[PDB]
Amino acid sequence: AEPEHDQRKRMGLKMLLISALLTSLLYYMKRHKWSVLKSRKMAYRPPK
Amino acid sequence: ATYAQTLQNIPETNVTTLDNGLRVASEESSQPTCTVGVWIGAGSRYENEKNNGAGYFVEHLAFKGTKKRPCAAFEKEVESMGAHFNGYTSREQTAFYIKALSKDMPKVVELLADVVQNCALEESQIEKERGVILQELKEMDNDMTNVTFDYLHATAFQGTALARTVEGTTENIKHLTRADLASYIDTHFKAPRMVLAAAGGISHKELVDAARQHFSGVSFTYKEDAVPILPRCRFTGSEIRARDDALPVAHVALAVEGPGWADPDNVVLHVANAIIGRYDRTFGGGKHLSSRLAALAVEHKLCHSFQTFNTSYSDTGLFGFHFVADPLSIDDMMFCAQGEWMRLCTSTTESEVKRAKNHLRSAMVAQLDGTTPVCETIGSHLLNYGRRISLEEWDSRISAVDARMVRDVCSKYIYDKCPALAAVGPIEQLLDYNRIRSGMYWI
Repeated sequence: AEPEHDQRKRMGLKMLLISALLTSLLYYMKRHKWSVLKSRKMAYRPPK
Repeated sequence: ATYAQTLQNIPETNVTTLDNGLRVASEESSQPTCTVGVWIGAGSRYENEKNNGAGYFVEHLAFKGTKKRPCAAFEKEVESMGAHFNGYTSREQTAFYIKALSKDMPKVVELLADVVQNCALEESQIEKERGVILQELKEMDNDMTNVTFDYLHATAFQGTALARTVEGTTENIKHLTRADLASYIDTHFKAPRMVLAAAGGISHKELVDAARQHFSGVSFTYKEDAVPILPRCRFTGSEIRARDDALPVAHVALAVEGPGWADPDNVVLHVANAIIGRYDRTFGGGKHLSSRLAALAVEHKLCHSFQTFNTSYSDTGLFGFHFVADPLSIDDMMFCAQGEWMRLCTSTTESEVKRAKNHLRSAMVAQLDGTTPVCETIGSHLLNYGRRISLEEWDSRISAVDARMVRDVCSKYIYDKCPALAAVGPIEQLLDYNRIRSGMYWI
């Protein structure tokens, strides 16, 4: 019913590994750029 | 009589040090008139958080009279001899100097000495100047350019002493005590840190004898002879955006940490800033101006003006640019500006540096257009570079610079660096530190 059965799974293995490594590296990257905004401090200094 | 020669002809600057530490220096000209002053190595950087604004409050009193000769006594004596007394106080350099007839050379030194040493500090006057400084702040606050550079330091050197204004806080001005101003003077205005400089029709020897006479500081312990080393100020790729859509134009200043007086690259940095130059809506040149940025600025109505700068300091410095624009062209302008910076690091041409070097030398010369400016160079050179640096030397150094060198040095200080930003006014269009950070590379 599905000869690919074995290869299908071997791919799944490679997929998970890359997916982990990659999702991680991209979480770091998203954070990096966004830190500018995350720690951003502001204040309302009206004149007097 | 070619330029080269006129350079090696300018009389040498003489320097002699006293037993107290005071360093006397001068450049003798035939000038009937002259300038002499004491360039102290003190400023707001030496002030800490509790007395930020002392050196400035003190600046406001070094002229209201000394112990010996009170207010009128001082002014009268000085006004009546057709002399001009005046000074200033930066972040790490303070100065007091007079413009008088070469004849009065020796009486002036006496006067200078009487100011740095015996300031009356009349507690009555203090309360008056307190209100004056407070008033000058209200004013200086309406000078976008100032607000913008202070802020620039405020964030580029955030957390350090260099991030303070020279004028100090509204609180310190409101509360500083006669005592505070007192110690400020005692702690900083000290011989080994001061420099009596003069320029004009003056005998160096006569100058130094006069120095010996009133600048007779005494030094017993080693402590006194020592010049303190300031704690290092940490540069920080950051930004501070003070927005007010109500102001007509917007100011923007971006910079990277510069090396510091001592470092030879500074020469190269100046040659580079010489390429990008500066511009302003009244520069006749127009569309033909040599500076691409200027040219672009003109072709696209990008800014009411822009200017590069390399503000040096002892251990650090700020290398950047500042521009004033309309709310809606801030981005195009910023874009183009970083564009040229990236071009400096990647594709400076020999033709550019050639022009740049010439322009630089010309500015270098204008730095010595009168006894006062010349004097200012001496006081500062000794204070900063330790000795005096002749145009013949500068000129030498400058000539060594070439495209390759400009690129290497600029890459070194600019390429892929986290800049310091300060923006004021209707700055909505210019935006995102990140977008600006990426402008620091490739391109």
